[PDB]
Parts: sequence; structure tokens; C-alpha cells
Amino acid sequence: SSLSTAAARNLATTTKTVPQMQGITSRWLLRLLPWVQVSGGTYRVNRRAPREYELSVAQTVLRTHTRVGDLYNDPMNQVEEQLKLTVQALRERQEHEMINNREFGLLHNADLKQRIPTRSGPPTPDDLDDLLATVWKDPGFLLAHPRAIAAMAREWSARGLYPTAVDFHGHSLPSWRGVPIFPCNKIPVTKERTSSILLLRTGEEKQGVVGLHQTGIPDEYEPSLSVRFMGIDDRAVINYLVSAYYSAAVLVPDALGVLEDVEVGL
Repeated sequence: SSLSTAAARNLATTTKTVPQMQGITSRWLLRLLPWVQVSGGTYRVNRRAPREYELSVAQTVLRTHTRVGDLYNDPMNQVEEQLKLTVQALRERQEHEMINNREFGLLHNADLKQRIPTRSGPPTPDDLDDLLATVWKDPGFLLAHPRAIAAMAREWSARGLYPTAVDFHGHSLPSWRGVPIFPCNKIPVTKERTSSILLLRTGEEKQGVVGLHQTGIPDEYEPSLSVRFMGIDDRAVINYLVSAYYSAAVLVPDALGVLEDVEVGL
């Protein structure tokens, strides 16, 4: 019964699948942020000396054995799958740097007048209204941690408020006064169980937060991402350099607002 079935499997093929990554998340900042093309890796912003923006690089070395690249290509190209997973990891760390970097990160490039605290510590609807009023000109969307979103929803339930869920493209999302709320785990949660909420206006024509990249680069794989052969070493390992160029820019101080010290709760 079982032995016969196993023996039969010995002459059959199993259905496998691409390696599955638990880490892969919904990189909402990359999808929502408009991307403006820069030349020479430099972008000038005339602010009321102009600020200079240099493209940062997220790069890594992909090492693949020569045997893997030669033999294991029958059902699917293993070097291509390794490249896809490498690009996915690159995009994840890009999303992390768009928020947490000390040079162009959103959490650190916010004007001191635009950062506001919470009156009591939980993210009450009053704090949401204050955050909305900070960026009062065409507010694009809110970005928060899942714990933060849970905390705001518990304040809504405690106050007897059921906010309408906006339908953004094919996705239904929570919203506050028409402003869609997007979850992002890259936003830090401190050991005191506190986080931050970001309200953004997006667009170059609206003087909002934009993303900076450079498409067209040579040896390009995906837009603004390039893969280059580096060589084979004495142990017969093929090395590839994969590089993605990216930056962020807030055109005017009022395009970004931060609600700070949000008590998400344990």
C-alpha cells in the first residue's frame, strides 16, 4: 500500500516550485513613490545653497558554482532564479533605506515643524487630524507599521467610529478621511513599544516626495539595476555584481509630516 506507492513514485516526477521567501513583503513605498530620472547621479533642488542629491547604491555579489550554471537548467534556470532572489533582497533593503537612512531617509529628512507628537500616546483620531492638517495640500497617503494600524483601529473601535475602506487599484485599504493607509514593517518599533506614522504628498509637479533613480544605464537588467560579470575564481565560482541606484528627495518641507511617539502597545 505505502511501499508500492513509494516504488511507483521512484518512477515519477514531483512538482516543485521556485524557492519561497518569507521575507518578501509589500514594498509600498517603492510602488507609490514617483520616480524621476536623473543624469550623472546628481539632482539639484532649489530650496528657500541648493541641496545636492547623489544616488546611493545597493549592490551585492552573486556567487554561483560553475556546475550549477552548467547542469541544473532542465526544469528552470537556477542562475536566473538566484538572480531573481538577489534582486528581491536588493529591493527589500532599498525599501528599508528609503525610510531608515540618515542621509535621504524619510524618517530623518522631515522638517522639525512637520514632526508632531501625540497628546496621550495612543494614535487617537485627534492626532490623525493634526497629522492631516500638517500636510493639508493634496495629502497622498499614510504609511504605518501593522502594529500602528492595529492601534489606530482600536482607537476607532473605542470611539464608535467605522472609517470607510478605500479601494486603491485592485486592493482594499484602510483610510482616514479619504487618505489610504499603507502598512510597512520597515518603520521601526522601539523597545518602549513606540513607532511613527508618515503622511506624504507625492509628485514632482505637486512639490512632493519623489524617488530618484537613473534608468538607461549600461548592462541593465531591471530599470536602474545592472548586473555585470566579474569573473571566475580558482574554485570555479562565477561572480556577478548586481547594482541598483536609488535616492529620495523631499522638494518642499510641507510635503512630509511625521506623527511621533505613537504607543502601539504590546
